[PDB]
Amino acid sequence: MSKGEELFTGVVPILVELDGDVNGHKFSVRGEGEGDATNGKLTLKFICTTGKLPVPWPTLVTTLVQCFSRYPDHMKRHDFFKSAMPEGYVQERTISFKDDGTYKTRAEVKFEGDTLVNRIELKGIDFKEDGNILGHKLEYNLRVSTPRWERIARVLVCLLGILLSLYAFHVEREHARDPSYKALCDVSSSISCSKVFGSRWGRGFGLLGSIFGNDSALNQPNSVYGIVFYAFQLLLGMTVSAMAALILMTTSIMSVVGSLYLGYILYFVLKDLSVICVTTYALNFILFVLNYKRLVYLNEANSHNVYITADKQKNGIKANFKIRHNVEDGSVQLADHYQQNTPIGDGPVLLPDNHYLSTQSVLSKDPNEKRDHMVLLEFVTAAGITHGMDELYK
Repeated sequence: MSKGEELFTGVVPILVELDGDVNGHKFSVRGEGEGDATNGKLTLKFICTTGKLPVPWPTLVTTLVQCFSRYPDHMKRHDFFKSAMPEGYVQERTISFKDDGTYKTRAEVKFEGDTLVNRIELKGIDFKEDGNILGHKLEYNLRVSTPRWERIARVLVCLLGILLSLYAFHVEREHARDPSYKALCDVSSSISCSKVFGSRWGRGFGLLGSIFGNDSALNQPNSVYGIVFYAFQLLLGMTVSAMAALILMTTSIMSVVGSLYLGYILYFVLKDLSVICVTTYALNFILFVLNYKRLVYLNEANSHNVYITADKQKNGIKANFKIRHNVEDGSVQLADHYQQNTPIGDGPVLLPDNHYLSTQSVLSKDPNEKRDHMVLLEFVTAAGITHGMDELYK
């Protein structure tokens, strides 16, 4: 509902110039690219023109054009950023890092010809020398994720289980051709792989084969279900969703209960030892631990939400939020963001109602690029105000 929104009905080129001074370490960044507000899409490439960057790139994303956010149809009325165009607006921000220094940024975002320009000035103080920032101890992404442990461990445990399932599959496929065949885990009686894999409990867990038949494709050797379990847990573990919580939790419950059941078979009815099956029980225990830890790690206390509220005293807007960067050691670095924006001109702007912007960031690297740089893809949307029931009829 602005006259500046009409300047965003298509693809707009974007220039970004930053001159920063962090505890004496001085640098300058220049990033160029384009933005399509119609889809909230941003495609930018940033380079440090002064050689090496003294800070982790993720700590500058929030600082390096919310006027490219795709607003829903009914929320156009609350799009302050577009309204301040072409004359532009000043965006000021303070970023406080827990147990570390503080950034102060003043940026002017305005139209120069066809180009949307963002000229930034940054000064950071009170940073530690061996800290996470000036120590470059931050991962390269803006993800709301669990640390490198548990992720590496999930993929590791899943792959180990998959390989053990393949080996069990082959052992069973050969005990069916020649019962007299020593697998690497057949050391004697009481300790045999083939005894458990050739058992009635080796196909379909001993059950389900008497309900569909011993010839149906559903009565596969348990190692097939194992492969599917570990592989699916992997593919869904990459994703971070509550749906994933449901799926993985049901599968984990079934895994642990069936593990104790098959172990009961091992110790009691079969009176035999299988270190591979015990290993699988351990793997299952781990996967339950991971699903549980992730369930409690879904706390509120992917994309990040920045909550915009009006600022009438300033004829502008305010925002305040938190970015959570992941440290490689396993800890978390909290950056509290404190933002305020005011138009540069004396023209009329949109004072919005409370809402927020969902921001989805993806960082990458250009392989044929020797300078220090960052490739940034972003998707920003407006939300927090639902379209009301349509009543005006009759």
